[PDB]
Amino acid sequence: ANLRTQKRLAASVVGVGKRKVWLDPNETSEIAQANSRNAIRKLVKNGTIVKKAVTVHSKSRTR
Amino acid sequence: ARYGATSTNPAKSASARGSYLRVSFKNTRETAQAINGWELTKAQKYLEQVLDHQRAIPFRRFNSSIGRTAQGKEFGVTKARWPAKSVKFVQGLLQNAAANAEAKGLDATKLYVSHIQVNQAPKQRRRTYRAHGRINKYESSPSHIELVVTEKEEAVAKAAEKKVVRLTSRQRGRIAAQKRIAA
Amino acid sequence: LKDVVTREYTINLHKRLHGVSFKKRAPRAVKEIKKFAKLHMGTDDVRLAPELNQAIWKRGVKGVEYRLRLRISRKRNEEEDAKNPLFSYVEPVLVASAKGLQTVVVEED
RNA sequence: AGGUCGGGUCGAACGGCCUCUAGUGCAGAUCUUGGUGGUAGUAGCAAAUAUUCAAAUGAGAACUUUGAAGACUGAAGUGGG
Ligand SMILES: [Mg+2]
Ligand SMILES: [Mg+2]
Ligand SMILES: [Mg+2]
Ligand SMILES: [Mg+2]
Ligand SMILES: [Mg+2]
Ligand SMILES: [Mg+2]
Ligand SMILES: [Mg+2]
Ligand SMILES: [Mg+2]
Ligand SMILES: [Mg+2]
Ligand SMILES: [Mg+2]
Ligand SMILES: [Mg+2]
Ligand SMILES: [Mg+2]
Repeated sequence: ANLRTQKRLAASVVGVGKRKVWLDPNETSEIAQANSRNAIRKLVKNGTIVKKAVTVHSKSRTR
Repeated sequence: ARYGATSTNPAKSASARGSYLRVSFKNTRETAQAINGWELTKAQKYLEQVLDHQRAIPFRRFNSSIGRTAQGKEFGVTKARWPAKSVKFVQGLLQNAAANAEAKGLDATKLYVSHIQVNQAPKQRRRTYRAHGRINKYESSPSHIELVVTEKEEAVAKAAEKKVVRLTSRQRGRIAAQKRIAA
Repeated sequence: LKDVVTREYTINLHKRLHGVSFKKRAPRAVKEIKKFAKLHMGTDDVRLAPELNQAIWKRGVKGVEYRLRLRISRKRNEEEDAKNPLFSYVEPVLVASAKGLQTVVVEED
């Protein structure tokens, strides 16, 4: 499928960039059915679409 | 309809064609001439080997400044290539002609490609942008391909003309004298 | 026909990537692993695990390891009959060091 | 100079002779318009560090999507307006 619009909606809904969204490759059919921001919010709530963690920039060496 | 110049039995023949195929005419001509006159299954197997780079299509006419290769040794040539797109189109047409032949009710094992010809389709043109603000052409040379596969028949005929003879009186006398002088 | 066998080998990638351009070392390592599996198992359909891809690309392009322990399992092919009835699958073998080990056939249980 | 017949193709008008008339005969003019070649499957498609693996879709995937990995722009950014 083509989940570009799903990733864009998920980024705009969660509030992070597209680099931090995780669309699981097993629920591709349900993500493809998800065509609205409400359905994207449901997928985020039940954990199909996950917000990845921040890549750390540790300040220990400079401290 | 109205194929090229063929000399075969249409009752023992099947045909296929493809017009306005966006494939290079110079490569399809060599791909056709490589299999012209071949048995059908042998030609198909050879085309799959060409696609898998085990054998090559010899380039006879449109071959200037192409590279040399060892796989031309089969054909006594030094210049050969692997025109994959032309092989795809040609083997698709071969499959269509085999389907037409088995629909006609032909033997399907005596089938050899008797006729196959390629000629130039109308060009499909684009533009090229060259230095100092010039425009040139960037055109594809597509192909009309057609082929006729026929059943391999037996010996053609015998019993040539009567060959009427005209002999002078002197020649007749010589023949009669020899027939008298011998037994 | 027979020979669904699975083994563990050690590929010396150093002598295979000697002289290769730095930005092609890891893709050439992938291609040489495919060629190695074709040499040993005779199979042209070689599938590498993404874990093996990570083990190759763990140190960038030009940081490919010298020796790599591989598990190659020649499997019976499936899926809408293809060209070949056999396909090879290459897993990485987690180990401390890939040095000193010889190839061993592993039992399937 | 040209004319005539036969064969093939084609489908709707055309010729001989006596005269009249002219926008009346092409190989050229770096001629005009249009078309087509050899060159030639040739020159080439090489700036901007870099891509790889699996799965899905599909007739078909180096290039599409997802995931993973590796990278880059490096806030006088390849970002946001
Ligand atoms: Mg030359
Ligand atoms: Mg050259
Ligand atoms: Mg240009
Ligand atoms: Mg300009
Ligand atoms: Mg060197
Ligand atoms: Mg009419
Ligand atoms: Mg005039
Ligand atoms: Mg002229
Ligand atoms: Mg003149
Ligand atoms: Mg001129
Ligand atoms: Mg070239
Ligand atoms: Mg250049």
